[PDB]
Amino acid sequence: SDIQMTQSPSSLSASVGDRVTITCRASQSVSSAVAWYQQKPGKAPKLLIYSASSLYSGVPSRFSGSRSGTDFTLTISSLQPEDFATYYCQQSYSFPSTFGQGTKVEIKRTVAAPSVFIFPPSDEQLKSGTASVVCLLNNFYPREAKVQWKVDNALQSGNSQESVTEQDSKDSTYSLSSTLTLSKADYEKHKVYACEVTHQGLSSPVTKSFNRGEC
Amino acid sequence: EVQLVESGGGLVQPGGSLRLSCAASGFYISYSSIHWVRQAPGKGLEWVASISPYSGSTYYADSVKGRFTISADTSKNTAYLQMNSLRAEDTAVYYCARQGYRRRSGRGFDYWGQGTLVTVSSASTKGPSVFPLAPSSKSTSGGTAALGCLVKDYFPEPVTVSWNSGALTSGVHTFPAVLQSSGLYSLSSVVTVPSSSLGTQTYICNVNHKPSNTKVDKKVEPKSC
RNA sequence: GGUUGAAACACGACCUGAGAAA
Repeated sequence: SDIQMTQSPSSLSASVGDRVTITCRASQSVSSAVAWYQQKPGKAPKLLIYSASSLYSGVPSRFSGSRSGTDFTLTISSLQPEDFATYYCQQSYSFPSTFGQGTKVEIKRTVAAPSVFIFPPSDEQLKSGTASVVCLLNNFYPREAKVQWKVDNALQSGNSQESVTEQDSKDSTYSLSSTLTLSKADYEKHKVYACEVTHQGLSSPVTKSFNRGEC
Repeated sequence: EVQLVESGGGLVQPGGSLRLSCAASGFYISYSSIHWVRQAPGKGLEWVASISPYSGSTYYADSVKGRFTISADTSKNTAYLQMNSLRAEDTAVYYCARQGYRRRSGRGFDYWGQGTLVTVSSASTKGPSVFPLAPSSKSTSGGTAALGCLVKDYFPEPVTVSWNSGALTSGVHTFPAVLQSSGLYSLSSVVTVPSSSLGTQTYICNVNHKPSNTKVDKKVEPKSC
């Protein structure tokens, strides 16, 4: 039975200057052979704390680790705009080494309403036999949002895919794209193509729509 | 400067073999423990294997024991990860990490490489079809317009999208790839620009899918209506 | 076992200990 590292919470949204605490509980004794890492999206992890409580060279002193038996905590005293990433704990007391599931720290900002855009499929794509209708939600917060596709007032389900960006580095907002995919035979049997968007930053759902060939 | 450079990744069939390399510079691997740590797309780090500096002792995660073999060539200052009997579960970005010096960093991994992407699938490579997301507004609407490109039906990851040959970087949003039901990836890359820029500014999306050796530049223009 | 030697095991040294402890 190898060692487990239960990291909690899996994610948290905090503001600049906040005091955040990430905890890791080892399923058995790992002494103090626990390390903490910081990983930016698309980049390699960076060593922050080694030996449970020792600060790695070059890491600012706002990061700190502590041990309480089998409980290990990573603490950022005052959150900085560059401290927002995913943090991992790792035990190296015995092989196999194991990492915690990670904790993504995102910046909490004020609520922002999404700017909604609808795009009809280009003339080139129906020549290929497939139609993709894209609905864009640009620069909103928080990330949670409801995107519904309605064609001739008929609700769609199971034929659209959603994709959300990471939190933007400038305005700390999210962007969402919903792509309704239909065949040319199914695309031309309908007229109205509407994208309904519901978000807490909006007083009511916003609807961007178009018709086939309506300019 | 102390650095680790992974290589040897790519697309491989399930059950096939792949040998990853980790070229080290600025230090000698013979005095350090070298570890392999992978990260499946959108998940956390998972320790894979390690090799001890002076004894050559090797250790492996339970999910890779017997299939994987880690080794080091001190004369080449390079570590290796021989991967055999590859499964779809092995699809991940593979990092090689130097375990720091004991007195200076305990057992923490003080240096990581950029990582190499390993994709285990029987799916064939396929270049993407790029379709334009034409802006609806006009050059004189007085607002901000939104345009983009639809990078559809490609395999495997990754694909890169730039606008106006990297000259346009403000307001661009390149969404993460989503795996469609057909098994091919698809994503959109959009950008918000002033409506007054239409006509004075041209907008070219540059799509580069290196695994399939496809480079496509699609011109996104206001639709002729 | 601990500490260390660029060093989790193996190896060298040191420490504890009847013994580094199969």
